[PDB]
This record gives sequence, structure tokens and C-alpha cells, in this order.
Amino acid sequence: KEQREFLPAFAVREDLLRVIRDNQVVIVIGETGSGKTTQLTQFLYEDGYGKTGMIGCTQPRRVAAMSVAKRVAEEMEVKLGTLVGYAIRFEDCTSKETVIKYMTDGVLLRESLNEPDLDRYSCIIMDEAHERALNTDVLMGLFKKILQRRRDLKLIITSATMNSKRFSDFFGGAPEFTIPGRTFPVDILFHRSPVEDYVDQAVQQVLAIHVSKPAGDILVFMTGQEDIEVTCELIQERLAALNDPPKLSVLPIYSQMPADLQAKIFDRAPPGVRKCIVATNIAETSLTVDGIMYVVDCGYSKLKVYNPRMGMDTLQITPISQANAAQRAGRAGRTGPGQAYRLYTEKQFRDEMYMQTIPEIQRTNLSNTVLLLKSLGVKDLLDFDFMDPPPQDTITTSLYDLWALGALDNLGELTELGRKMNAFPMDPPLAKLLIMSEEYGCSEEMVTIVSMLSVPNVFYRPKERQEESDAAREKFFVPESDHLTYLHVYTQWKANGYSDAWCARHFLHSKSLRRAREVRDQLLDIMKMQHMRMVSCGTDWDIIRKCICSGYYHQAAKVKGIGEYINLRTSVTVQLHPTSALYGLGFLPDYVVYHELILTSKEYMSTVTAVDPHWLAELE
Ligand SMILES: Nc1ncnc2c1ncn2[C@@H]1O[C@H](COP(=O)(O)OP(=O)(O)O)[C@@H](O)[C@H]1O
Ligand SMILES: [Mg+2]
Repeated sequence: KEQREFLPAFAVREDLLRVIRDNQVVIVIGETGSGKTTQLTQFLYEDGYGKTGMIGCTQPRRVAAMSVAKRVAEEMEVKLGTLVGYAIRFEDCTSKETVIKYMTDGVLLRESLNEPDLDRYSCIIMDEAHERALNTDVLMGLFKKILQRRRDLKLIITSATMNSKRFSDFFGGAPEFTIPGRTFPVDILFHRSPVEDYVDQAVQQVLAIHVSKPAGDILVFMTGQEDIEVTCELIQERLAALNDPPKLSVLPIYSQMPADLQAKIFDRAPPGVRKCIVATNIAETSLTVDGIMYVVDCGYSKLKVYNPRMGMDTLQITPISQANAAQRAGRAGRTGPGQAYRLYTEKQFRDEMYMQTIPEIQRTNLSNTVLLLKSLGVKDLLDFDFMDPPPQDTITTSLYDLWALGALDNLGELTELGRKMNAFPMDPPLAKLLIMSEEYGCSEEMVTIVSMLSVPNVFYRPKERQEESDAAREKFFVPESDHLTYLHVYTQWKANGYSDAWCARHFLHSKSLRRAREVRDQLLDIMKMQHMRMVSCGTDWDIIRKCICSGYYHQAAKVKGIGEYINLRTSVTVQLHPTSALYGLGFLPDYVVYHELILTSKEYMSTVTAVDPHWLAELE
């Protein structure tokens, strides 16, 4: 009668509900596509756990949370937001009606602040625990304590097959329940030579499959919105240049995508139409698209990671693990015996790719985690029950940065500023910038700038209209500052009644601005609860630069020459990006602060503001 009956989870329903009734903690193991995320909440609902309180399901990815909530509301024939809802960083889609709530790890973590026993919940499913996301690890540590205080709470840990076997031991020998899998052998093809231009080669491989191969959808693994949009654009360009090719529906998947773009990936195309899904590793384990027969794997993910040449974080593409590569290839083995095209050699796979991914807790900036856990009451991270504890090096770096920011006092204790920063689901320096903007008389402007820094870049630079795009970008430039340029673009977008037609005409991403407005509206509410006044600096934009100079003092740099600056904290060379508004100035300024470092050909500053030297002196 129902599509949801073809799912492997449906057959173990009774056996699994028996294991859950008998044990506080259960580990559920099954392949991506088993029905773990869509079906487990419904099993618990139908078995009466929703009587006493809410059934929560946490996972690392925003798009998975939003999308599965929609699917489950449809399966259950309820309005999304009613019996089935979701909560993500910048959207609460729930009501007093909500019994099944899908959320991101971060949202449940923040709920434990004011509700340490998570009293509203009868059950929690910690889904996609095999990714070992930072906040997943923080939640397992929290649950170790909660499960003592509360003997009624059911914890279900969900895992794909790999990196699944340590959860049981961590929760005192919790029972494991495996949903058996059905996977076709996948033909894994390695590139003959190393790939320079993985975007170009991805597109060549997409169109070779499209014109030559029998029916079956394509899944392309890229790294971010940026290489995804370029890939989609180049597929359309080359497709339109071919002679009478079959139709192709090209659909992106990236973390910040709006709900309307998410819904598109699950639509069946007209008959005779192939789909090409161009995704990040969202499409590795977190969600399934029916009918995939061909995978194209770039071999990379994009992460903010410690860079030795910099002595600080850099946003960079980095090789995946051999485990990630197996998972990516496996997406072409669900419908029939598919193919996986790896844009990298067997040699590169054996020598340049680690067997496993290191847990995020051991390779990521810990500043949000330190600040969060000090709120929750935890003085030192190594006091916390981490499955894999973070290294002292990274703890020390965060303790230092949070002290320099003013979030910790000289004894390393939480300050009032540090507490206020925890109210904002963003990098501590970015929260500090928003908090300080009240005293600088520019909270109105700063919440706009912070909103623009929280969403994908606004400037559209299509590849067959680059001089026209560059020209339009230059008329929005405030040459002293990329931060003011973003404020300028948003203010002009608003002045034109938030028009999508205006954005296209000026080479701006409406989705970016629409997302910036979503974030702004949520930040305004947090600012209200934190009793911040909304004040405008009027025509004095200099005080915005001075405030930015205060929030990003730790990333001040001095001109070296020919677009090169020296980071004052580390004495490392960083390059100004040629796209920077600062190239509209008569000459490059002596002093800047920047938002972040990006690795492309070399280490570039991204989002740069000119600062007066006397501003830096005043500060510490
Ligand atoms: N928005 C959605 N998010 C995730 N899966 C979805 C969504 N809509 C439909 N599905 C379908 O649900 C099925 C997989 O069930 P799911 O519970 O996601 O499994 P698992 O969590 O075990 O991977 C696939 O047919 C997939 O396309
Ligand atoms: Mg899932």
C-alpha cells in the first residue's frame, strides 16, 4: 500500500522496538537508505513514547534535518510544524503540537543549557553518529551523565556500518541491532593520471556518462556551494553545446540551500530525463536520492583546518579518507550494479588518503566547544567524557584565543561577555562583534554585516559574463572595506524592495541575500532577549570599521607589498584577494583586519577592512 514498506527498517520494526523497550541505550546499525532517519521516530511514535513527551532525532547536517522532517510529515499526513517539526540553528519549525522533532546536534546542545536533563524528551535518536561530528561527540559525553540522572529516557544511537563498533562500549555495553543491507557490486574506476582541474574533469565525466550510458541518475561529489555552482554552470554550458543530447536535470545540494531547492532533488524527473545531483558529502550518508547509478568523486571535502604555513585556521579543500571514498562509491550500488568514477589515481588513493577520518574533536578549532561546555558547568575539556579527547595543543589555542577575546578572564573563567557570546550560534569573534556594536552605536548595521558573513557570498561571477559581472561588483564597492561593501549591497537590495529581478540585473545571488535576511531576523530576536538596543551610526561608516577592528584585532595585518600583508599575531604572509573592495582604493592601506583565510593557489585573506593604526594601539 505504501512506498515506506519497501524499506529494510519496516521488517525489523517489532524486534527493534523489543530491544528499545528492554534497554536504556541501543545502537542501530544499517546502511544509508535503510530507513533509520524516516522510520525510527515513527516506530517510537506508534509504540507510545510520544504519550509522555517528545521524540527527538538529532543529526549533524541542517539539510538532512529539514528534508527528513518534510518527508516524515508527508508519510504521516500532518502539516510540517505540527505533529512533525524541525529545529535548526536559525529556524524553529515546531509548535505545542510537535511530538517528533528533527534537529541539528547544536540545537539540542543549546537546549541542554537551560534543560540539562532534556525533560521535554521521552526518547532521543542520535542519528549519523558514525560521522563523529564535534557536537555529536559533545552530546554522547552529555548523555553519559543524563542517562544516570534519568532512567526513563531511551537513547538510540544510529550508525552507517563503518565506525559503528565503539558506541556500544562507550554506553556500558549497549546492545547493537543491525538492519541487513542489499548492495550491488559497484565498478570503481580510478583516473589514469592525477587531476589538476577536478571541476573540468567532473563535467567531462558527467557528459560522457550522459551521452553513452543507459538510464540511471548521476551523483557528483564536490566540496561547497562555490565549486558546485561552477560545476552546474559548466554542465549546462557544455550540454547546450552538444548536438541533440538527451535532457539532463542538474540539481545542487549544499548546507545553506533553501527548502525549495531541497525539495527538487527528490522529485522524479519526466520519463526519459536523467538527473545529475551535484552535492557535498551531505550525499555520503545523510540522505539518499532514488535511482543513482553513476557517482563522480572529486576526492575532496572543504574544511576549516589548522595550517602549519599559517599557524592558524585556513578554509581549504582536503583529501577524503579511503572510508569516505567507499561510502561515496556505495551510493551507485542501491538501484543496480552502478559505476563510481574517482577523479584521482589508485596510487593517490593508497598513499595520499588515510584509511579513516580522524574524529572532528581532534582536528577542529575548539573555541565554541570550550565556551559552550564552560556554560554547561565544565571547567576543563579533559574533565568531560569524550569518546576521543581533544589534544592539549588545540585546547591551549582555544583557551588563549578566548582569553584574548575577553570571553575568559585572566584565570580562564567565563566572563559576562563570554556568557553573552554563548547566546549567539556563531564563531566567538563574530558574536563579540555583534555584542560590541551596541556600544559603538552601529548594532543596526552590524547585525546586517554579521548576517552577510553567515551566508554564501553575494557576488555572482558567471564565467561567460566575467567583465560585465566585475563591472557591476565595482559599483557596490566601499573601497575601505569588504564588510561595508556587504552592508552596501544589502541596503541597496532592501531599497529595491528585496527584488530577485534586481539581483539578476546586478549579478547578485538573491538566495544569498534572502538567506542573509532569514539570519538577520533570527539574530534581531536574540539581540532583543539579550536586551541589546538597536542603534544606527547613520552616515558615519568609519565607526563600523573601528568596531570591526575591535572584533577582529587578532587578525590584524600590516602591508608588506604587492597585495601581501603580514599577520601581526604570527608574522605569516597572507595575500589580499583580487576580488577585494580594497583594490578600488588609490593605494593599499598600511593596516587591515580580515574575516578568514582561504587556500586556493595560495593563502588569501577573505573579507578585509582597512583600519587606522591608532585604532589598533587603543586595543589588546
Ligand atoms: N527529504 C528526505 N531526506 C531523506 N531521505 C528522503 C527524503 N525524502 C525522501 N527520502 C527517501 O527516504 C529513503 C531513505 O530513508 P531514510 O530514513 O533516509 O534512511 P537512512 O537514514 O537509513 O539513510 C530514500 O528513498 C530517500 O530518497
Ligand atoms: Mg539517515
